[PDB]
Amino acid sequence: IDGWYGFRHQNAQGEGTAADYKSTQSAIDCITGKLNRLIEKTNQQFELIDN
Amino acid sequence: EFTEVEKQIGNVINWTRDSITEVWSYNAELLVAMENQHTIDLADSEMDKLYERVKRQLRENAEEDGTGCFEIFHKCDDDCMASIRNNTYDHSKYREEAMQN
Amino acid sequence: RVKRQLRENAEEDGTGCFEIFHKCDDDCMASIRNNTYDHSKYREEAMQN
Amino acid sequence: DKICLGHHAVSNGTKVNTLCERGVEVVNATETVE
Ligand SMILES: *[C@@H]1O[C@H](CO)[C@@H](O)[C@H](O)[C@H]1NC(C)=O
Ligand SMILES: *[C@@H]1O[C@H](CO)[C@@H](O)[C@H](O)[C@H]1NC(C)=O
Repeated sequence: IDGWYGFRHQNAQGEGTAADYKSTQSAIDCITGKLNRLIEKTNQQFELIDN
Repeated sequence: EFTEVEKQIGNVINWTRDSITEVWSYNAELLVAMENQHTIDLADSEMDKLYERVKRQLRENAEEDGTGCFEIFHKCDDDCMASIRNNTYDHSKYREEAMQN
Repeated sequence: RVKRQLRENAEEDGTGCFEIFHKCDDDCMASIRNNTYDHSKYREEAMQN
Repeated sequence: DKICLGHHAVSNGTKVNTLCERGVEVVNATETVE
């Protein structure tokens, strides 16, 4: 739940379900940049042609 | 441009030209973004190709560290650089002297 | 990146999990987690195994 | 006794768009809009 990409620490002492930061931060940055690029309204106002 | 056309057909022409302008502008933006991404991926792929080709040429004699530099165990001189550069190097000649490191 | 960090200390089994030969504690977990691990401290112990 | 790898780069580049970011710094950029 902390990050997308995590680690399974098997030290024969416990179970460390850690999470990375760099790669998942790059992935979230790229995906939110993709949505900032695409999810946008039009910049041209149209007109009603038919009736 | 000089003498104005009938208003209804002029509005139809402007609406069609504006829709075509929107389609071509979106197509140009998607085209530029797609081929810039493909050019960046192509550069990364060619760098990865060169890195793995040098790794296959160097074999076990040089161990990668995680930087792009190769720690060649043999005393690999300038002619050895030329051999690993222009696809001439053989690992079987130098494995005996580079195996103990 | 983890493969480049673990020079000879660990190898890929085939299922994608590294098998560290030497003793790699929770500080070594943290060192490979935040990329501060070094091969200069455990080349020889992992090489002898 | 080692050999390193790398690629050419420039001090000042041009910011271009891409599929997942805006204003990515690259080496060279041509103009597609006259
Ligand atoms: C169509 O658009 C042009 C501008 O591109 C404008 O000058 C012209 O008046 C428009 N036509 C009509 C019928 O309004
Ligand atoms: C970059 O592209 C331009 C074309 O716009 C070209 O004239 C130039 O030689 C290229 N290289 C550099 C280093 O500017």
